[PDB]
Parts: sequence; C-alpha cells; structure tokens
Amino acid sequence: AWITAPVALREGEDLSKKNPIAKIHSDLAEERGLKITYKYTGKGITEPPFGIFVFNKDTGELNVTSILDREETPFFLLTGYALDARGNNVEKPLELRIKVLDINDNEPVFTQDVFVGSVEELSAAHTLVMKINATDADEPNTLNSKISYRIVSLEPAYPPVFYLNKDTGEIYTTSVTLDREEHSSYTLTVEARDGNGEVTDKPVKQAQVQIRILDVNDNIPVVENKVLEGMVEENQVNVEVTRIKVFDADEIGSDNWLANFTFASGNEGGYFHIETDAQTNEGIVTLIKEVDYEEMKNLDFSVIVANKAAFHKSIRSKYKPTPIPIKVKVKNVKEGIHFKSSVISIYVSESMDRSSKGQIIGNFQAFDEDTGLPAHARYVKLEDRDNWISVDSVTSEIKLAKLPDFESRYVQNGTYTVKIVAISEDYPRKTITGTVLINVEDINDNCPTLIEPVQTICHDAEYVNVTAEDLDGHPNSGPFSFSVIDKPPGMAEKWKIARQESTSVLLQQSEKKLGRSEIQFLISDNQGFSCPEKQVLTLTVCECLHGSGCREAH
Amino acid sequence: AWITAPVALREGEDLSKKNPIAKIHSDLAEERGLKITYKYTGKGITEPPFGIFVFNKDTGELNVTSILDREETPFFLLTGYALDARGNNVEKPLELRIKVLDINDNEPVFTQDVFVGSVEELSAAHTLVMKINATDADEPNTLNSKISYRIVSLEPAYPPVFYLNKDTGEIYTTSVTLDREEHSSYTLTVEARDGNGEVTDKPVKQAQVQIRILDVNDNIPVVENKVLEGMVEENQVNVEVTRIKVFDADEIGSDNWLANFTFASGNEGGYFHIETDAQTNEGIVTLIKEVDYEEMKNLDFSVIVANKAAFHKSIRSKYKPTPIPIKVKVKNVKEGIHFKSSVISIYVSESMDRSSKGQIIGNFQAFDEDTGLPAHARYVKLEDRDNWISVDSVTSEIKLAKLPDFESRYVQNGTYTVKIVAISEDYPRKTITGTVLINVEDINDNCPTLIEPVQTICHDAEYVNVTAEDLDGHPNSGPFSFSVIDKPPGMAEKWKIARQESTSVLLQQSEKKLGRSEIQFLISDNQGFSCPEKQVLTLTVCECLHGSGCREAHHHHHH
Ligand SMILES: *[C@@H]1O[C@H](CO[C@@H]2O[C@@H](C)[C@@H](O)[C@@H](O)[C@@H]2O)[C@@H](O[C@@H]2O[C@H](CO)[C@@H](O[C@@H]3O[C@H](CO)[C@@H](O)[C@H](O)[C@@H]3O)[C@H](O)[C@H]2NC(C)=O)[C@H](O)[C@H]1NC(C)=O
Ligand SMILES: *[C@@H]1O[C@H](CO)[C@@H](O[C@@H]2O[C@H](CO)[C@@H](O[C@@H]3O[C@H](CO)[C@@H](O)[C@H](O)[C@@H]3O)[C@H](O)[C@H]2NC(C)=O)[C@H](O)[C@H]1NC(C)=O
Ligand SMILES: *[C@@H]1O[C@H](CO)[C@@H](O[C@@H]2O[C@H](CO)[C@@H](O[C@@H]3O[C@H](CO)[C@@H](O)[C@H](O)[C@@H]3O)[C@H](O)[C@H]2NC(C)=O)[C@H](O)[C@H]1NC(C)=O
Ligand SMILES: *[C@@H]1O[C@H](CO)[C@@H](O[C@@H]2O[C@H](CO)[C@@H](O[C@@H]3O[C@H](CO)[C@@H](O)[C@H](O)[C@@H]3O)[C@H](O)[C@H]2NC(C)=O)[C@H](O)[C@H]1NC(C)=O
Ligand SMILES: *[C@@H]1O[C@H](CO)[C@@H](O[C@@H]2O[C@H](CO)[C@@H](O)[C@H](O)[C@H]2NC(C)=O)[C@H](O)[C@H]1NC(C)=O
Ligand SMILES: *[C@@H]1O[C@H](CO)[C@@H](O[C@@H]2O[C@H](CO)[C@@H](O)[C@H](O)[C@H]2NC(C)=O)[C@H](O)[C@H]1NC(C)=O
Ligand SMILES: *[C@@H]1O[C@H](CO)[C@@H](O[C@@H]2O[C@H](CO)[C@@H](O)[C@H](O)[C@H]2NC(C)=O)[C@H](O)[C@H]1NC(C)=O
Ligand SMILES: *[C@@H]1O[C@H](CO)[C@@H](O)[C@H](O)[C@H]1NC(C)=O
Ligand SMILES: *[C@@H]1O[C@H](CO)[C@@H](O)[C@H](O)[C@H]1NC(C)=O
Ligand SMILES: *[C@@H]1O[C@H](CO)[C@@H](O)[C@H](O)[C@H]1NC(C)=O
Ligand SMILES: *[C@H]1O[C@H](CO)[C@@H](O)[C@H](O)[C@@H]1O
Ligand SMILES: *[C@H]1O[C@H](CO)[C@@H](O)[C@H](O)[C@@H]1O
Ligand SMILES: *[C@H]1O[C@H](CO)[C@@H](O)[C@H](O)[C@@H]1O
Ligand SMILES: *[C@H]1O[C@H](CO)[C@@H](O)[C@H](O)[C@@H]1O
Ligand SMILES: *[C@H]1O[C@H](CO)[C@@H](O)[C@H](O)[C@@H]1O
Ligand SMILES: *[C@H]1O[C@H](CO)[C@@H](O)[C@H](O)[C@@H]1O
Ligand SMILES: [Ca+2]
Ligand SMILES: [Ca+2]
Ligand SMILES: [Ca+2]
Ligand SMILES: [Ca+2]
Ligand SMILES: [Ca+2]
Ligand SMILES: [Ca+2]
Ligand SMILES: [Ca+2]
Ligand SMILES: [Ca+2]
Ligand SMILES: [Ca+2]
Ligand SMILES: [Ca+2]
Ligand SMILES: [Ca+2]
Ligand SMILES: [Ca+2]
Ligand SMILES: [Ca+2]
Ligand SMILES: [Ca+2]
Ligand SMILES: [Ca+2]
Ligand SMILES: [Ca+2]
Ligand SMILES: [Ca+2]
Ligand SMILES: [Ca+2]
Ligand SMILES: [Ca+2]
Ligand SMILES: [Ca+2]
Ligand SMILES: [Ca+2]
Repeated sequence: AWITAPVALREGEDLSKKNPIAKIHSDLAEERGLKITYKYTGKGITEPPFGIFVFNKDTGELNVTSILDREETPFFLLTGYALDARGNNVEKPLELRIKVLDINDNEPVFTQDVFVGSVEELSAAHTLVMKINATDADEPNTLNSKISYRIVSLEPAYPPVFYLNKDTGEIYTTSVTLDREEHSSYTLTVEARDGNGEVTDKPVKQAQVQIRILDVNDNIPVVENKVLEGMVEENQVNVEVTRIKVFDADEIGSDNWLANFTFASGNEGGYFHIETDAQTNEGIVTLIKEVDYEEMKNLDFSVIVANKAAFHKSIRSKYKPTPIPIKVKVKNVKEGIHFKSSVISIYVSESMDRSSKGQIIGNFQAFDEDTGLPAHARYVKLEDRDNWISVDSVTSEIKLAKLPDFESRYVQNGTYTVKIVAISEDYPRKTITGTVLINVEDINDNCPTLIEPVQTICHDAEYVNVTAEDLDGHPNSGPFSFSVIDKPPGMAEKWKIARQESTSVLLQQSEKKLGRSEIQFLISDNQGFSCPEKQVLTLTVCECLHGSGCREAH
Repeated sequence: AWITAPVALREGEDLSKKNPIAKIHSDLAEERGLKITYKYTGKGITEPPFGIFVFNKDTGELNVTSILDREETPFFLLTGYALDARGNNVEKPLELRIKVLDINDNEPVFTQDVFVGSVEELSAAHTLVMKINATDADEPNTLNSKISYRIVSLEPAYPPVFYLNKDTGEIYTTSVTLDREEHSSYTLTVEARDGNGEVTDKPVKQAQVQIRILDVNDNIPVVENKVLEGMVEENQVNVEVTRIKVFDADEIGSDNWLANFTFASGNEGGYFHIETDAQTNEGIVTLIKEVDYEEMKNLDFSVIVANKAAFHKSIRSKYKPTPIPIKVKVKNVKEGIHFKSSVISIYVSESMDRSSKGQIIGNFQAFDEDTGLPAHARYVKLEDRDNWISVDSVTSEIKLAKLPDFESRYVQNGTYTVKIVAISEDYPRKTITGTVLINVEDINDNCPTLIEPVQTICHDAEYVNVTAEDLDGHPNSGPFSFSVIDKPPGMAEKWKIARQESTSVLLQQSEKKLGRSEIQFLISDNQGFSCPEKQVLTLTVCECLHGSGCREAHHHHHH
C-alpha cells in the first residue's frame, strides 16, 4: 500500500507554529455518509512519554504539545485509526513516523574530573602514556558528537613532551626525551570540543591530567667532600675515620640513589669497614683494628662508588670505575715506657766451655715508646724458681747465677722461663713486665743406668724385665742398645735377651736354676755413650709357693 | 480509502527552499523487490498551465518550479500513480491536492471613477441614497478581501448629512434634514481599504461621488409689495394689462417654482386671460374682450397665486390663499357718431285709412357716442329697391313716397327692409349704416281670381280642374267657398261639384257635349269677400284623338 509521508520536527524549539503537523481522513465519511471518529495510538499518546501529541476525534488533525528532545525520543512511530460509531475499523490503520531532528544542545563531558597515568624516564618516542575520554549525547556519527581533544595549558609548559591525539584522546611521548631529574611530575589541563573541533572563545568543559615520571638509574654518584682525609688516634678501635658524602641526582631514597661502596685497594689488612648511611647517603668508614703510631704503617686506601641498583643501559660503559684515594693520618699519644719485644729468647748451654757462672748474657732495656730512646728506670727480678739469673736494677743487664742444667725439673720443652719488671722514674710511675726464654742446650752428660739393679723373682716367673734411665733429651737418650756380657764365661748363654724396647728389655734364663746371679750389661746411649760404672744386675731366683713370697728354712 | 493530507504553499513567493514539496511511495518496492516507477498527472503537469510541477519517476518526489499566484490558480488537484515496468497500476491512484495560500497582494478598486445618485429633499433619516462598489481579487471571506468604505472629504464638510456604511458601501441620509434651498448638490470623495479597515498613511484607491438633492415644492410663492394698477383703452382686444411679478424659493424652472394663477373674483364676464411667463415668472394678464367706456370704466378684479405643482404635504395646511387687488381703469376714445340701435322697427298699413303717401313715420337720429347728445349728420337713403321712402338729409325724418302694398314681391314675411346711412361733419368723415324694418299690415284687398279662365279640355276628360288665386296673406285668403250659379237656368244642375280642394275644385257635366260653355262662378274669400268682377270659366270641350291636343284644324291658333 501507500506509505504515508513521515513528518520532521526540530528538537529543543517551540513547534506550535507548525500545528497541525498531520491529518488523517477517510473518504467514507462524505461519500458513504457515516460518522467516523479518528484516534491515534503509540509513543507520545498511549505510551511514555505521555502528553506529547493530542488529536481531534472529528477532524483527525494532529497537534504538538511540548518541546521534543531526541536524546530521549529519537522518533515517534504512532498509528492512526478510522472507526465507526461502534468502535471497529473502517480503514486499515496507517503508520505515521515522526522524526525528531538533532541539535547540538549538550556539550562533551569527561568521564572523570582528573586522570592519572605514569610513564618511565627516557621512554622511546610515541610511547603511549595513557588516554583521556569524554562523551557527547547528541546524534552519533555527526559533527554534533565528534569530540576533539586539545591541550589547553601544561606544566611546566616548556618543552613539550606530550602529544594529545584529538580524535582518540590517547596521549603519547614525543621525540623529546623525558628526564625525571629535569621534571618529575607533569600536571596538565585538557579540553573537549564539539562540532568541527574549532577553537573558539566559547567556554567548554575541561579536565586535568597528572603524569608521574618514573625514575631510572641514569646518574652516577659523585663525592662532595672537599677534603678527604681520615683521622684516628693510636690504640683506638671502633671510631669514625671519615664520612664520604655522596650526591646522586636520581630519585632520593631509591636504590638508584642509594650510595654503595667497595674497597679497591689498601684494606687487605682488614683495618677498615665501610657501610652506607641510607639517611645522609654517607659512606661510613670505621676502624676495626688498633694501630700503633710508632710502627708507622701506611693505612691509606682507595674505594669505588656506585649505586645499590645497577646503572641503566643508557649510561653503562660511559661509566669508568675510578678508585677514590683516601689518606689517613694517625695521632700520637704519650704512652710511657715499654719493651721493644714482650718476650726475648737468649740461648745458653749446659757446658762450661761457653757458659759460665756470672757471665753477661743479655739485657732487657726499657725504652720510652713515644721517643723510642732508652728511659731511666728501676728493673727488678721476678719468679726465678731456682735462682738461675741475676738482674741489675739500673742497667738491666742479665748474668748467670748458676750453670744451667737441662735435666732440671724447672726446664720444660727445653726452656727455663723467668719474668721481670721495669719501673720508670717520675710521675706517673709506670710498670711494665717482660719475659725471658732461656733455651738450654742439651748435652750428653747422662748415661743409661738401671732403676732396679737388685731384685728377686719367683721360680714360676716367665721372664725378667730390665730397665734403664738416661735423663738426657732426644737425641741424647733415644733408644738404648742392651748387651749382656759373658762374665763369668758361659753366662752369656745362660741369660738371653728375648725382647727389647727403647728404655728397657726382657730377659730369659734358659736352664732355669734357682739362685742368685750377677748379670753385667753394657747399656749404651743413642750417641753410644755409656756409664763409667759397670751396670750389674743382681738377680736372685727364689722358690715361690703360690700366694706366698719365698720359702723359709725347711 | 485514506485521503492524503494536502500540502499548502504561499503565493507570490519563492518556494525553492521548500522543495521537494511532497512525496508518494509504495511499500511494494521494498517488500516484493520490484522496480516501480511513479508519475503524476493534472493541472500544472498534463493540463494548463503547464510546467509548474515536475516529478522524479523513480523516487516519487514532487517539486514546484515557478512562483504561484492564487488569483490565477487557487489550487492544484493532481493525482499520483504507482506503475510497474509494463505500464499498469500496482496501487490505486491517490488524489493529492496542493492548496495555494492567499496574500493581500492586490488592493481594492472601485467599479467606476465616479458615482452619481439622488435623494429627495427633506427625506426621512436613513433613506437609501445610492450604493458605491469596490472589488478585491484576494481570497473570499478573508480580511484580505473585506472592503472598508469611508468618506475622505465632503463638501460642504459640515454638517454631516450623509452616512456611508463601511461594510456595504450604501449611502444613507442622517437625522439632519436636507434643504435643497440651502445646498442642491453634494460632491463627495470616498475611499476603500483592505484588511480590517484600519486607517493608515498608505495610499489606497479613492473615487468621487456626486449627489443631487432633488427639489420639492416646500416654498410658497410671493407677489411684490406694490399695488399693480392697470390701464386699457376702449374697443381694444388682446392687449397686455399688467405683469404680476412673483418670487419663489424652489428650483428655478421647475413646476415647484413656476407661478400659477386662478381667478378669485372679477372675471365672471370672461374679460381676462392669464398665463405665466416661465422665463420671468410673471403673471401675464391680457384683455380678451373689448370694453365700452360708456358702459364700464373700471374692470377691477382679484387673483390668487400658487404653484403649477401641488404643495408638498409638509407645507400644506400652512398655505392660505390671499386675493391680490388689481385696479384697472378704462380710457375713453373718440368714437364719433353712432345709432342707439342699428335696427329700427316701423309698422305701416296697406289701407289709406291710417297710412298716407307723404306722412312722417319715424326718424333715425344719430347721436355722438362720447357725449350722448344728438349729432349733426347728413342722412341718405340706401337699398330702397322700389322707392318707398324719402329721408331728409338734414333731420333724418322718414316719410312715405308710395302706398305700401303687402302683396308686393319686394315684401318678405310681411316686412320690407331699407337701409339708411349717416355721414358726420368735420374730419374724418365717419359713415354709419342703419336698418329700418317696415312691417306692413295685410288687409283684404284681393279677391280669389281664376288664373286660367280660358281652357280647352278633351272629351276623354271626366273632370275639369278650376283654380283660384287670392294673393293676400292669412287669413285674408284662406280656404275658398265655390258656388256654380244657375245663369242661364239649368247650368247649376248639370255642372256639379265633384270635390273641392283648399283653393281649387273640379267639375263634371252630365251631358258632356262637344262645344264651348260659359260657366259663371262666385268664388268667395275666407273672409267672405268676392270679386267685383264676374268670375267666368270658358271651357271648350274638343274632340281629342284619345291621346292629347285637339285633333282637327281650327282649334290650333296657327300650328
Ligand atoms: C718392661 O719394663 C718397662 C719399664 O717399666 C717398669 O715396669 C712396668 C711394667 C711399669 O710398671 C713401669 O712403671 C716400670 O718402670 C715397662 O714400662 C713401659 O714404659 C713406661 C713405664 O715404664 C710406660 O710409659 C707410658 O707413659 C705414658 C706417658 O709418657 C703414659 O700415658 C702410659 O700410661 C705409660 O705410663 C709404658 O706403659 C710401659 N709399658 C707397658 C706397661 O707395657 C715395659 O712396658 C715392660 N715391657 C717391655 C717389653 O719392656
Ligand atoms: C492544534 O494546533 C492547531 C494549530 O496551532 C490549533 O488550531 C488553531 O488554533 C488557533 C488558536 O486558537 C486558531 O486561531 C485563533 O483564532 C482566534 C479567534 O478566531 C484568535 O484569537 C487566536 O489568536 C488564533 O489566531 C485556529 O482557528 C485553529 N485552527 C487552525 C486550522 O489553525 C489548535 O488550537 C490546537 N489544538 C487542538 C485541540 O487541535
Ligand atoms: C571512555 O569512555 C567510554 C564511554 O563511557 C568507555 O567506553 C564504554 O563503552 C561501553 C561499551 O562497552 C559502555 O558500557 C557498556 O554499555 C553497553 C550497552 O550500552 C553494555 O552492553 C556493556 O555491558 C557496558 O555496560 C559505556 O558507554 C562506556 N563506559 C563508561 C564507564 O561510560 C571507555 O571505557 C572509556 N575509557 C576509559 C579509558 O575509561
Ligand atoms: C456592485 O454591486 C452592486 C450591488 O449589487 C451593483 O450596483 C447596483 O446594483 C443594484 C442591483 O442591480 C442596482 O439596482 C438595480 O439593479 C437592477 C438589476 O435587477 C437593474 O435592473 C436596475 O436598473 C437597478 O440598476 C443599483 O442601481 C446598482 N448601482 C450601484 C451604484 O451600485 C454592481 O454590480 C456593482 N457596483 C455598482 C456601483 O454598480
Ligand atoms: C526538486 O527539488 C530538489 C530540492 O529539494 C532539487 O534538488 C537539488 O537541486 C540542486 C540544483 O541542482 C542541487 O543542490 C542538487 O542537484 C539537488 N539535490 C540537493 C540535495 O541539493 C531538484 O533540482 C528539484 N527538481 C528537479 C530535480 O527537477
Ligand atoms: C393653475 O392651477 C389651477 C389649479 O391647479 C388650474 O385650475 C383649473 O383649470 C381648469 C381648466 O380650465 C378648470 O377646469 C378648473 O376649474 C381649474 N381649477 C381650479 C382649482 O381653479 C389652472 O388652470 C392653472 N392656471 C395656469 C394659468 O397655469
Ligand atoms: C287642380 O290642379 C291643381 C294644380 O294643377 C292641383 O291643386 C293641388 O292642390 C294640392 C293640395 O291638395 C297641392 O299640393 C297643389 O296645389 C296641387 N297638387 C299637387 C301639387 O299635386 C290639383 O291637382 C287640382 N285640384 C283638385 C284635383 O282638386
Ligand atoms: C654493594 O653492596 C653489594 C651487596 O649489597 C656488594 O656486592 C658490593 O659491596 C656493592 N656492589 C656490588 C655491585 O656488589
Ligand atoms: C712441648 O712439650 C710437650 C711435651 O714434650 C709437648 O706435648 C708439646 O707439644 C710441646 N709444645 C709444643 C708447642 O709443641
Ligand atoms: C320668415 O319667417 C319664417 C317663420 O319663422 C321663417 O321660417 C323664414 O325663414 C323667414 N324668412 C324670411 C325671408 O324672413
Ligand atoms: C708498677 O708497679 C708497682 C706495683 O705493681 C707500682 O708501685 C709502681 O709504681 C709501678 O706503677
Ligand atoms: C707484668 O707482670 C705483673 C704480673 O706478674 C703485672 O702485675 C705488672 O703490672 C706487669 O704488667
Ligand atoms: C712475658 O710473659 C708475661 C706473662 O707470662 C707477659 O705478661 C709479659 O709481658 C711478657 O710478655
Ligand atoms: C364713410 O362712407 C363714405 C363711403 O360711402 C366715405 O367716403 C365717407 O367719407 C365716410 O367716411
Ligand atoms: C353701412 O352700409 C354700407 C354698405 O352697406 C357700409 O359700407 C357703410 O360703411 C355703412 O357702415
Ligand atoms: C341693418 O342691417 C345691415 C345689414 O342688413 C346691418 O349691416 C346694419 O348695420 C344694420 O344693423
Ligand atoms: Ca536534547
Ligand atoms: Ca541533540
Ligand atoms: Ca554535542
Ligand atoms: Ca636523568
Ligand atoms: Ca633518573
Ligand atoms: Ca644513582
Ligand atoms: Ca705507639
Ligand atoms: Ca705514642
Ligand atoms: Ca745435666
Ligand atoms: Ca744434659
Ligand atoms: Ca744421656
Ligand atoms: Ca496574487
Ligand atoms: Ca492574493
Ligand atoms: Ca426647503
Ligand atoms: Ca424646495
Ligand atoms: Ca413654489
Ligand atoms: Ca363708447
Ligand atoms: Ca368713447
Ligand atoms: Ca294689395
Ligand atoms: Ca293686402
Ligand atoms: Ca282676399
């Protein structure tokens, strides 16, 4: 059938000047002579929003009542009827579309009053940072809804490092590089415009953007101290040598900023310890060992600075680790007298051919440690158990009082020890102790003698144990060599040697007669030496009844 | 079916921005996937005026091409079609009316540059004088065509005595009464306006109307204040006596203004005739009968004045006829001698016993008409055929010259007529004639005599007719009495009276022989008189030849 021409009406205006906007009518009223009542139905009449359209039952004319708004109603598809007096259709109901024409009656508005994004420092060009957005409620795919995003102002404005795509709202990084040390945070006011995106004096909606620039370790540390010299006193420990103040441009607090240290050379002795003070970013070096001013050790050392986190690839190999030298000066302190060595060893001999009672054999001179010169003092002897030595009270010269005896009970590991003290003149009177190590030469002045030359065994005895004693130390005692001699003749076969050891021997009589024998030995040193005295063993073999010692009278 | 809502377009305007003004379409194209072509027909496309609308065969859109003028085309009733490729209908053709909206783009204009109308004087209020008209070609029954008639300027502007209905254009009279004697014609300029009848500085078309106030006789005539005496002469006729001048306020020339006259008293004799002069409005009185100064010296009379037309009902019962005095005196004229009567009667007799030859028997005295006295004149006889009279030239005395005879052939009806003339002395000779009628007494002096005493009849005749003659007038002639007398004896018995007429008689003789006879009569008068002479009839009976005359010889004198 025929399509009824649709009606066009503009939004947001009074349309009373266009009424009636439409009129339906049947030719069955005049030609066929029937009273027909017209009525419409549809959105705006029988459906919401109500009270938009009204109609005359008799004429069939249409009427606009209110102002249309296409943002709420894009079109009205209402239908007209022609009814008889009863209420039935005399004509097939027609559809009449009413199109509402768009007008640009609402501005683009941002989804947020404030946008926030972040981008890393030294980012490549055209790196997407973030994206802003807005919406326009007007007719889609028309200039009334085409948004154009623009940058109003910027901080710190110059230079420009952000490009705002006006069509997409995307923000990119430009070809100018970002440097956080130049500008950490960018705050930016944007704008959204309607139509053709033409900048006019019209006040349009605007939001703000806040971009935070992230940090990278692209700045090498630098020492700020003018004078770099350490300072410690003598005989001190756990003291502050120096504080190495270092500057770093990167983000304060971060591992990209935190100073970090390593000894290059000079601390092989382990005299220093270094650690970074994270609050002042100072390298704290301290003494972990006492130093003697007089020994005059050079404690100078060198150190290398870097960041706790590695350097950015952007700056690597542009960095050469150059060791930073640090001289350290030491303070002298009045210490008073001392000995050039706490212990001294003087070597003496047991023989008279070199050692003699009353010969000088050394001194224990006390020096003033500060000036290193000999100081006037009063020396005194100490703990001389067997009175081997004499100490002069003034000159400190030491001389023997006896001939040393290596075999003495007071000698241990071949040494005879003696303490001595020295006292200074004037105040404050200081007392220092010394030690002398008297190493006595062991000479072979002892020969192997029997400890039990006379003894008496049982008849059931299995063997006899002969044992010797040479008080001499190695090698002047060592293993003995035993030798039983044939005196009287035949006896050498009567008394055999079964087993021998280093200082003893086992002896077995073959025939096993019961009586006393005089058995001479020649027991010789490891050097071959032997006693002038004859080593004789008087052994009496007795008849032992079990339990008892020896038989009686019978 | 559904009637398509018509589309409206304003005339006298460019409609390009409104195109396409309309569009038809079928849903059979989209649903059925068929190629359809649309087309329109009607006034503006296929009928004149042409090329006003054009249409797109494919879309079905309509367009207007030129500027419209609804005064030429009020609307366009065209019809749309939907056709397939073959050329047949896929939809019922719909009617699509295109209405043209009016604009007030032409002004009201009068049917004529000038109107003329008429209204009678002192007409009642709201009397329709006339009607003016104007036309507006714009849409009927709209303010664009509602005309408003108004009076621009009137002369005399004041007072307002005309009301012009702005809606109808009709002109009426107001309660202020019109007086044509004050103002005869109103010339009047009117105007016609468009819209709601609002008077603006806009130049609108204007016309002029001319109104004539027609006259009515509502003003009574008035005569001058002088006495109007007149004077005519004696023996004059058809002469102007006087001119009665009369004034009248009504329309000059009209019968409401024309003086009119009726005689009140003094013209019973029919001596005067009056007729009004239409140019001067004067009453022209003229003498239509001669007057005698000796008999009448004054001819005074009266007339009353009115109008030729009747007075208007408004002014009637206010008019009171006042007779106008007209003294007119007659002037004497020398008329000279005259007779106190043109005719005289004189009685005379035929007998000598009273009338005598030479006796005075009357006079014909001439009098001087002016003085009434007897005047000296010379009198003379006239037409006296038989000389019966002598008239004295000096004294006018009349006397016989002969004895009058009643039987005279010159006498007629017993009267004898004779004229007389009198001539005056001094200059000029006036001559007057008189008449004297002389009546004569008839006396019995004639006797009945026979006219033919000698006769000759035939023997075939059975009677003979004898006749007498008495020349006297009645009664002295009258009937006769005849008597045949016995002389000689015997005659009386043979000649017998058969029958007698008044003046004659016939006789029959018994014997009737052939010969002459002597028959004596005594014929007596009606008075008894008879002739002194013997009255004898000599009758000769002759043979006759049964035809006529006497047959034989001597009875003829000669032949
Ligand atoms: C034959 O005789 C020697 C000599 O000793 C005598 O007889 C022994 C049985 C012991 O009673 C001795 O006290 C006595 O002098 C035997 O002695 C051996 O040597 C010494 C003691 O003589 C022992 O040496 C050791 O010393 C270390 C520290 O220096 C200790 O920790 C040990 O406890 C021990 O004292 C050694 O033990 C001892 N030998 C033994 C007991 O077998 C010797 O052994 C005996 N036989 C032979 C074949 O000569
Ligand atoms: C529907 O809308 C139509 C169009 O606006 C309205 O119809 C028209 O209404 C006006 C206003 O009453 C009428 O004109 C008026 O005339 C009066 C006096 O005649 C005058 O005082 C006003 O200033 C105005 O000029 C007009 O005749 C009428 N019809 C048409 C065809 O225009 C109507 O009021 C609306 N309502 C309904 C119920 O349809
Ligand atoms: C920029 O703003 C736009 C517009 O707001 C965001 O786009 C989003 O578009 C979605 C479509 O997915 C819309 O929400 C959706 O509605 C449809 C039907 O109307 C529904 O089917 C989906 O389930 C969803 O609800 C919406 O218009 C819109 N979102 C908002 C919050 O408005 C876009 O995400 C924004 N950009 C950024 C970076 O936030
Ligand atoms: C404007 O219309 C008027 C009135 O309708 C016409 O003029 C007047 O018309 C009347 C009616 O005819 C005239 O009266 C008489 O008309 C009859 C027709 O039956 C005619 O036979 C008579 O002789 C007489 O004319 C009237 O006189 C006439 N006059 C005037 C001054 O209007 C006319 O159509 C238009 N205007 C004019 C001014 O004519
Ligand atoms: C019918 O009316 C339309 C206007 O609605 C005319 O169309 C335009 O004509 C002008 C001049 O040629 C141009 O703008 C375009 O060619 C047409 N369309 C548009 C959208 O502008 C059309 O000319 C009219 N009459 C015809 C076609 O005969
Ligand atoms: C003036 O008007 C009078 C009255 O209208 C006229 O009078 C009549 O004249 C006729 C004709 O002879 C007589 O029969 C009537 O008797 C008259 N009537 C009256 C009332 O007098 C008169 O003729 C007019 N006179 C003139 C000269 O115009
Ligand atoms: C005698 O003759 C005369 C004339 O010839 C006649 O007289 C007649 O008288 C009558 C009166 O009765 C008159 O009319 C005339 O005088 C005569 N007759 C006429 C005119 O016809 C008459 O005929 C004779 N008389 C008689 C017969 O008695
Ligand atoms: C920083 O300290 C690290 C351990 O945290 C240690 O290896 C060195 O002293 C410094 N730097 C590097 C790279 O090792
Ligand atoms: C000194 O002697 C004892 C016994 O001879 C021995 O065990 C010790 O090892 C020696 N001292 C040292 C340091 O060896
Ligand atoms: C005579 O008088 C008579 C009678 O009236 C008349 O008939 C006749 O005409 C008159 N004739 C003459 C001449 O007088
Ligand atoms: C150290 O030795 C003695 C005691 O140990 C003191 O008396 C002396 O003066 C020195 O200070
Ligand atoms: C060394 O020796 C004695 C102890 O034997 C100390 O008391 C003295 O002061 C010195 O330091
Ligand atoms: C020798 O040894 C003593 C302790 O036995 C020390 O105190 C002294 O200083 C010396 O070195
Ligand atoms: C009238 O009559 C005669 C004519 O007969 C005139 O001549 C005479 O003069 C008188 O006037
Ligand atoms: C009367 O008679 C004669 C003629 O009859 C006139 O001519 C004369 O004037 C007189 O008046
Ligand atoms: C007598 O008769 C004559 C005519 O017969 C008149 O004219 C004359 O005036 C007189 O009256
Ligand atoms: Ca809107
Ligand atoms: Ca909108
Ligand atoms: Ca918009
Ligand atoms: Ca940087
Ligand atoms: Ca950085
Ligand atoms: Ca760093
Ligand atoms: Ca020191
Ligand atoms: Ca020191
Ligand atoms: Ca020894
Ligand atoms: Ca020794
Ligand atoms: Ca030894
Ligand atoms: Ca026009
Ligand atoms: Ca018009
Ligand atoms: Ca008047
Ligand atoms: Ca008048
Ligand atoms: Ca008059
Ligand atoms: Ca006279
Ligand atoms: Ca006179
Ligand atoms: Ca006579
Ligand atoms: Ca006589
Ligand atoms: Ca007689």
